Amino acid sequence: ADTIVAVELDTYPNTDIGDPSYPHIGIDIKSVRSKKTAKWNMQNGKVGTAHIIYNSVDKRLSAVVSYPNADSATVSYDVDLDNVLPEWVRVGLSASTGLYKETNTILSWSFTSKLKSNSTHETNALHFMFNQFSKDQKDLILQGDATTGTDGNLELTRVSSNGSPQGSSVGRALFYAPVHIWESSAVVASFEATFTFLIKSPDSHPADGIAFFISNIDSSIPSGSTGRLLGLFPDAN
Amino acid sequence: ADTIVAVELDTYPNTDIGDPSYPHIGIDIKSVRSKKTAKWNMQNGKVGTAHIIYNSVDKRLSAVVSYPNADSATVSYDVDLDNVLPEWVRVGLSASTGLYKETNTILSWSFTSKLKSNSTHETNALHFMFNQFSKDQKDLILQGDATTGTDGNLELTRVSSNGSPQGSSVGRALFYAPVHIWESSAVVASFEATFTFLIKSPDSHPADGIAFFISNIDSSIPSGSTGRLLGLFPDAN
Amino acid sequence: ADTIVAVELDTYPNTDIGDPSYPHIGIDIKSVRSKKTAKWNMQNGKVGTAHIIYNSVDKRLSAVVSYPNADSATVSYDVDLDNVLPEWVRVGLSASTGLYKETNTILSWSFTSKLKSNSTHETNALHFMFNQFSKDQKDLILQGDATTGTDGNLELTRVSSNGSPQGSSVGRALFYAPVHIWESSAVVASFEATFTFLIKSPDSHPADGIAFFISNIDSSIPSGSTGRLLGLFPDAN
Amino acid sequence: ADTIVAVELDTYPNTDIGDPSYPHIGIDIKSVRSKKTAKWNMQNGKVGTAHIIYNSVDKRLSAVVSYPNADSATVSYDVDLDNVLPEWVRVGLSASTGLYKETNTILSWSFTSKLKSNSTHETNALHFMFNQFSKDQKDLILQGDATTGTDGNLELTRVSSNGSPQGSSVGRALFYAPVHIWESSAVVASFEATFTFLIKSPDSHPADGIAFFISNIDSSIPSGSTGRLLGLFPDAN
Ligand SMILES: [Ca+2]
Ligand SMILES: [Ca+2]
Ligand SMILES: [Ca+2]
Ligand SMILES: [Ca+2]
Ligand SMILES: [Ca+2]
Ligand SMILES: [Ca+2]
Ligand SMILES: [Ca+2]
Ligand SMILES: [Ca+2]
Repeated sequence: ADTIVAVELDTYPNTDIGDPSYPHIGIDIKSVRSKKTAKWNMQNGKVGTAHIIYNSVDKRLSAVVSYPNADSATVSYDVDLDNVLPEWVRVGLSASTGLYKETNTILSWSFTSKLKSNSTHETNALHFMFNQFSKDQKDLILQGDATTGTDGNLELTRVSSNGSPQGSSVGRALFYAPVHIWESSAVVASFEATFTFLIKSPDSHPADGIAFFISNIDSSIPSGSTGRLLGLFPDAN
Repeated sequence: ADTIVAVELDTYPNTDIGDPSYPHIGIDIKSVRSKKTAKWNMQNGKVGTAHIIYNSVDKRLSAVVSYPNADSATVSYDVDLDNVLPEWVRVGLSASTGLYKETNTILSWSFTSKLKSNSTHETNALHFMFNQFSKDQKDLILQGDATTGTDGNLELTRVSSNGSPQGSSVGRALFYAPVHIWESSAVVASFEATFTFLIKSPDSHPADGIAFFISNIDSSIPSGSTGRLLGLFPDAN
Repeated sequence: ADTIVAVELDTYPNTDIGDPSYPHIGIDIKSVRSKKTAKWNMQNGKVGTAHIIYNSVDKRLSAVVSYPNADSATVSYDVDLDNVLPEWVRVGLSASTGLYKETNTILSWSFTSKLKSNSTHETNALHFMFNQFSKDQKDLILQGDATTGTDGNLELTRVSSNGSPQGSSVGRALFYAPVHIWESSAVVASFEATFTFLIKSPDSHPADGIAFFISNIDSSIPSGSTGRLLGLFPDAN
Repeated sequence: ADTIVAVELDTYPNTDIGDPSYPHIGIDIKSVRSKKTAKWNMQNGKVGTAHIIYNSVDKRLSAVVSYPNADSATVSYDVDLDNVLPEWVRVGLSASTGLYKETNTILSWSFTSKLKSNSTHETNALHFMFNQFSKDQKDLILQGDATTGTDGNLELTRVSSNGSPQGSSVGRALFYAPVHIWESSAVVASFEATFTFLIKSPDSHPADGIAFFISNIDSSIPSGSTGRLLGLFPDAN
């Protein structure tokens, strides 16, 4: 049903569905089998940052993930999103846990979308920046187990009172207003997203990951999308 | 019902309800009887620009209206919006015509809302910029007679095919996502809005005006709000 | 000689020159005797944030200083900077120590200056953001004892190798490009500055303070401006 | 001497030095012989817009030129600017005329430069926007025949009183503050430039072109760089 384009931060290697033998970042185009991946030296307990960029001139969706005092991981993929996604979309964050677990804490999230026309000084733009999430965040659509306000953070997956991450959990957060990614007169369309996250787990093999995604406006969590499916895909096809 | 705060560009003087004997700009706080006004040298057929600013430190809502090659009109009013508006609001543009008419064309509209916390580097923000409106503008809620797409413009009030403005019309456009104007930890909240408009009428006494407003999220056009009520207030009390 | 407008974070009370009997924030207009002050609950060793705003409509220069988990201090002063400062200025940060000392560490510094004309869509702007200072920061003019690069920070005053603040020190940092604060066709001019700082001292009565200032482009540190004069004024008149 | 990277809007085809047989846009890397070009349907007398983008992840310098109501021209080139340009540079606009002439009027110019570190929330940025140039633009370095203020525009090349473009002219405008395009801890560096221009000539074969360029900070107009050399290169090698 849903049309998904996502940049996944996959913490658990499911070699059976294509994942390499280590934590990695990937670019999914309508499938959990990333069309491109890169080795990601994930750090349990540290706060990392993910930057995602794209422009209609280059037609290259790229993402860079980093941790303070460490080398970053980068992954690019040539794709024309006008040929994949509809005109109006909704952007969001998703995460899941399965038998193995982890906290999927989002500490901040910014996003910028620009459509420049052939007309003189004619730019349309949308930009949001969340550095503090409140208990009643009305400009966010929360699905599944996602909640706001706990320490001013976004918890994508269920976390108990003592701070322990629960398993078999799945949650997503989408910005309220639909975003316009294509125009008829647009000479250049672009977008950039940034978000800091904290993945913490008492386990040695944490699972499953966090993903920034772009889907159709009426997108909802597919049934049985916990675990390796990251709350984005209905199956591993 | 609705809580309204608005900056009106009133083209028709209704001396009976408090309006001075000339076109003017005013600041309305829950009443059509502006709590403050300034003489506005309106120009039929020219494109003007309105800038609206406010910050929680100064607690002063100010607006400046200008036309190219002309002196501007300015009006300020000391008001603490935390004591007037709820935490979550929706911003928008409204216009109306009555026996006398005019076109209420919006050529562009930008808005910025910032909430800075006492935390280090903790800003929440929302910013939108419409320089080109399309026929299916999904991130706008259109009410009454407002329509998009005609020449890439927003027509707040009904306009016929030949370009002639209709009377007894009323329309509003609100940004889709609710805006957060107050926090508990906020040390400074601010917002600024800018919009260009074209008021054209074949009449010598055009009516009624355009208004940028901020209301509760479920705000709708009150019954019989055409004419002097600007599509904002149910009565002239 | 120099024309100075400054927002001072005064840590040492010099009751003899007008300072109240406690640490405070003040607004100086060509004199060290603040034309307006507010009690500031300074915290030794904590990182604080100062926000400074001004717009030509309100003609009110305001500043808010805060620390995480604490109430903020605010101070405003009605002043028309067009009547005080020249058309072109340079913005900067200054600090000093005297018999009593403190570190005057600047961890970040952003600044935005806007001039909006009566012309349609005619904004001139300058915006810089320093979150990391390098050893050779070419877009900054360093005067006195100010240095960059140490831990990616700006040290306005001299600090020894072991991290200890030296006395009788004075340093300033100015952005390289002159800023334009007034136009002939401007309908609204505004600026906002933000900077995080760390004041640390082994003493119980730290001195002297940090100040964000705006002066004429060829401004230099006046002789004997260490101590209470904050590196801004030649005398206490 | 000078290290130049430029995006040229070449109006006159000098087939002898590599230029195709028509007006075109090109990307020059230390040579007037563009390493990549695209057909440009130049329009005498119309105002066009040029957008230039680049990011250190993609390592692709792209430019899109357009006119209202027309299809745009685009050209990309894979190049790592860290391997071509020094750490600190100056950005600018240049133009020239020779036997054949044209006006090289710049109506607006914006530029954004960002350096994001691996540190949490650590962005350095510079952004300037000129929509109105004044007679004494202190934040611009003008070289050759470039002048400001005439109708609030930047005239890169000499124009007489009656509005007629002169030949054998050459002028450049550089932003005052040096820009930082590379860091040691940077995970992503990017920049985008936009400028509107008006090329008008009474001739059927106008010459020579306008170029947005990035060079070393002490860059000056090379001798005999009028005509086909665009005020950027000393020779056509
Ligand atoms: Ca996996
Ligand atoms: Ca994977
Ligand atoms: Ca009226
Ligand atoms: Ca009125
Ligand atoms: Ca003092
Ligand atoms: Ca003082
Ligand atoms: Ca040529
Ligand atoms: Ca060429």
